Amino acid sequence: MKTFTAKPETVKRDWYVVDATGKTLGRLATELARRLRGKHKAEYTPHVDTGDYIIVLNADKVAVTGNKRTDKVYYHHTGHIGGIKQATFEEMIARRPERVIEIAVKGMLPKGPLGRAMFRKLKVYAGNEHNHAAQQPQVL
Amino acid sequence: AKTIKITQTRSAIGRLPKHKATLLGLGLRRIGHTVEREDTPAIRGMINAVSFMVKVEE
Amino acid sequence: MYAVFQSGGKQHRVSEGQTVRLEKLDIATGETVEFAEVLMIANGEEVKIGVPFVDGGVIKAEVVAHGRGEKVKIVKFRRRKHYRKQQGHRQWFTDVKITGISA
Amino acid sequence: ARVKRGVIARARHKKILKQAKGYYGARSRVYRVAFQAVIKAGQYAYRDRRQRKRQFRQLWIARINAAARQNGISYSKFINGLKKASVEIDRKILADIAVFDKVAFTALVEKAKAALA
RNA sequence: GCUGCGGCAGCGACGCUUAUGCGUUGUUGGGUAGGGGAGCGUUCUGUAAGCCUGCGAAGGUGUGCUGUGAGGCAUGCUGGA
RNA sequence: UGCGAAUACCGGAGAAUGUUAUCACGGGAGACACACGGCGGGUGCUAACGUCCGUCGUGAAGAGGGAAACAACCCAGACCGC
Repeated sequence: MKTFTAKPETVKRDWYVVDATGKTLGRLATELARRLRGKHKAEYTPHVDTGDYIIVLNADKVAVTGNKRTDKVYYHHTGHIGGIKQATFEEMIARRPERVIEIAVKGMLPKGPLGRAMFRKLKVYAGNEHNHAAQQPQVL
Repeated sequence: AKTIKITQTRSAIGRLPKHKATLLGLGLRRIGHTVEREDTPAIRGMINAVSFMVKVEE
Repeated sequence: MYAVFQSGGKQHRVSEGQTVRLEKLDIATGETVEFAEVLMIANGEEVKIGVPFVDGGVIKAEVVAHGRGEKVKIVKFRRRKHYRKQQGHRQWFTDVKITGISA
Repeated sequence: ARVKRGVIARARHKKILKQAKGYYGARSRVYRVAFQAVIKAGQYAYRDRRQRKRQFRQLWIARINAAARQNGISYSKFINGLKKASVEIDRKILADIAVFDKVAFTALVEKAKAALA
């Protein structure tokens, strides 16, 4: 018959907990981006709706390799003309890891709709274990 | 010599005059197409222009 | 037991499944002649003995059923440049069914 | 001495106008659609069916690369093990074994892992 | 692109069969101007006070089968010659 | 220019290969705005998606893959279906 496993509409979701307190920073994104798609996954034919479910912790412990601790363009221009452009170096932004840096995965995903389905939907935080505002249940 | 059994190299239309030397000459059409010619000196002449070009393997 | 083979495309994933395929040759009509496939068998693959090969001893084939070898399908498929249009065309096959006994 | 085009006139427009989907606005209601759109459909169709053979292959390997590697040896090494055989070569497509016969598949990764010289 | 499998058409061959033709095979089949070659369909004339029709024609609209395509047919409904 | 290639061109034999591809005569043509890339050059500033010759290839009249997206560059030339 037509081979292609269907799209059970994001059938299963395996929960996980990275550490981010590591030393890989930017390298980690890939195995973080591959995961929310169909990396470790075999069946659940990607391309179509899908994903997984992992979560970041502190993450505040990153340095990148070279002097990237001091670079990284970063600007979040707005629909304001009048000459805006908000450039802030990485360390300048690392003061409060928000929608960026830890969120380096967004630029690594299919982008637009559906990819957008995974997006921040992995949670980030910046303090590891304490009062996990996130779902405490099953994780690895 | 070395001409007995030669399969075309791998190239569409790009040459200028060598095509007569091969496809229109030797008798090769489409890549991979192999031809087996005799094993006398006279033939080496064709493969020479297309030395590293064509593929004669064994 | 599972099934497996090529012949005009590796179409042999399903077990018995009775799925279309290709065509005999001289003619199609039904009935049969009892044509065993070949030991492309995944060892049949199906039991406590799923095997990497498929090769799990000599001779292992299923007999072809020859359910219904007819029909077609029609697909327009027409190209056109800016000055022409081959738009007008059609090429199909009948893919004989075949139910296939057991492995 | 009568063209009286009316006679096939209708049949032709009606023919292409027969785009069930309706598509959108003028794309059904107006004859304008036909050679503009009904024609595009023929074009977009012409290439997709044949270009599709690979789009699935890209998926087939996308999952094999995602299934076989989890249990040692990447897709790059996999087919290489598999590559060595006298009869052992059953292609992909059915390669989706990772979805129904996992045991088979993982029993097939050894056919390659242990196979790789 | 090449290979595998099926199918279409032209030409050379092969197997025969033998007006001929079909199965195997080698090969050729991108294409504007343009050349050549085949065809569909429409109005009107012959074949036609023959054949189809009010136990429903042409026309309009749906559907199903069919041809490589132009189109072909069968039929639901409308329809009123 | 007291020397001088490659090489293109000329004619002679020879094997093989290519569904006479060669030539002549006759019916119908279209076509004389070409553009880019490589090599050899006039020009121009070894400027120009410049301009004028030569030659080869592509586009024109080629779809597909490739250089993010790029008619001309690279690869490869689309009878149909899988």
